[PDB]
Amino acid sequence: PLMVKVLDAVRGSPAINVAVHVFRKWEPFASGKTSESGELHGLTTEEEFVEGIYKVEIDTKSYWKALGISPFHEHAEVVFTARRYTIAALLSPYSYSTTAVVT
Amino acid sequence: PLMVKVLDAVRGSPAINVAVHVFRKWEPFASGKTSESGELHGLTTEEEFVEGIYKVEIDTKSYWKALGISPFHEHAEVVFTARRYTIAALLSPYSYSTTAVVT
Amino acid sequence: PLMVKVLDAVRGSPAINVAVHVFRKAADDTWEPFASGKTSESGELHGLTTEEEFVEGIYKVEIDTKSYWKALGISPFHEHAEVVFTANDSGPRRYTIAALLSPYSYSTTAVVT
Amino acid sequence: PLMVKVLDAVRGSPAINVAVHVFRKAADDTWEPFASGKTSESGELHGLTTEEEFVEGIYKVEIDTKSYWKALGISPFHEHAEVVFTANDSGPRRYTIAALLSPYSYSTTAVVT
Ligand SMILES: Cc1[nH]nc(N)c1-c1ccccc1
Ligand SMILES: Cc1[nH]nc(N)c1-c1ccccc1
Ligand SMILES: [Ca+2]
Ligand SMILES: [Ca+2]
Ligand SMILES: [Ca+2]
Ligand SMILES: [Ca+2]
Repeated sequence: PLMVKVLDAVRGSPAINVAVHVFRKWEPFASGKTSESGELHGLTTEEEFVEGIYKVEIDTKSYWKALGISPFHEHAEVVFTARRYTIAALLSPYSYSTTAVVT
Repeated sequence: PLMVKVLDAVRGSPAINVAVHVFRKWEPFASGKTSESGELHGLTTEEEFVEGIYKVEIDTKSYWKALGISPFHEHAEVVFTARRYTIAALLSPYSYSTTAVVT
Repeated sequence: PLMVKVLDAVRGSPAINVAVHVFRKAADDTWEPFASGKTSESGELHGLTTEEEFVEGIYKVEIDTKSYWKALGISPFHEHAEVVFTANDSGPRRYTIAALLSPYSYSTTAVVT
Repeated sequence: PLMVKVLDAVRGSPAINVAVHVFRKAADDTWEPFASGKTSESGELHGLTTEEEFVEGIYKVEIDTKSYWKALGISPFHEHAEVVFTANDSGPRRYTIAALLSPYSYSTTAVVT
């Protein structure tokens, strides 16, 4: 029911091995690291993911430090009210954009 | 070797049935319409897609008119020098962002 | 030293009368309220803070995009847009945080001078 | 009536000395050169045109992002960033085209007042 996809706008690549944490209003409850394709599947389950207010926190700063690229943000976080949901993020050192795809 | 993916930032959805045209420096040579997932596969072939300068033109204005949403841009176009390439676009009525994923 | 600018990608306009809340991380690792304000008719919020107040630290700027969209009559996806960043670590700088809003997306960038 | 603002998402800065070319679609459906300039130290390009010159029509603003990135020593993906839009169709308006640049991406929005 919830997937994250992270892309790198500097290198033109998926953002790989990025830490992602999910919280519900903040109680952490799901987290993982992006795969080779920049995607993080299997965070949660249909049973667990109830309506409510969620935060997806992506650890952009350690991703940029692993690349030797100087970052601005501590993270990127995405807070929304809750179908399948994809939270997509496109990362640059001093900016990020995020959209939700709800199908 | 070349795929396009289009997302809608107003509705939170893939952008479906959007016309996409590809040109090589401008000679048109590949075009199609996005699927239900907002993706357009099979534009070209490994043999056809040589190094050079390309333009991907996405017909955003007819997509926004089909939705009853007033657009700004005539289109979105993406011009680059040429692996597999994904051109991703995220659409709003008065803005668009585009990135390339090169794997 | 800190300004915030907010634009609407649906209407092609400045995002007016948007609430912006700033917090600073405190020593016990909670967020301390630091400054707030609302965007003007140009979508800009100036006068949040002063050179004297704005010390080094980790800040959170939270833009209330939910109430902006509901005041337009639209049901948005996100509760707010934000940036969390470390400020002034090599001395004072001037930071502009710009945010571009749509119902299901936003982007934000920082300009540091 | 037309301004362009360009920001760098890598450096967190204005994109200075960026070339911007404006074209207008002519009656035979070719692009006619309309105006050009370079961004200032604030990343802004003012004085492109005048109310009198800027009539209704379909414009293309082409931002030379390739030479910006190569002058920084970086090999970018896109040749340029752009917008193509119909201007002044219900009378004069003021248009700001803003663009945010990274080596493999860009976004652009329009603010119309
Ligand atoms: C192109 C763009 N800008 N901002 C974004 N989140 C995206 C995007 C990210 C992943 C997939 C498709 C689009
Ligand atoms: C925050 C953002 N995302 N995409 C953009 N073009 C912007 C923007 C760029 C220049 C000036 C102001 C905002
Ligand atoms: Ca769990
Ligand atoms: Ca063909
Ligand atoms: Ca310090
Ligand atoms: Ca007219």
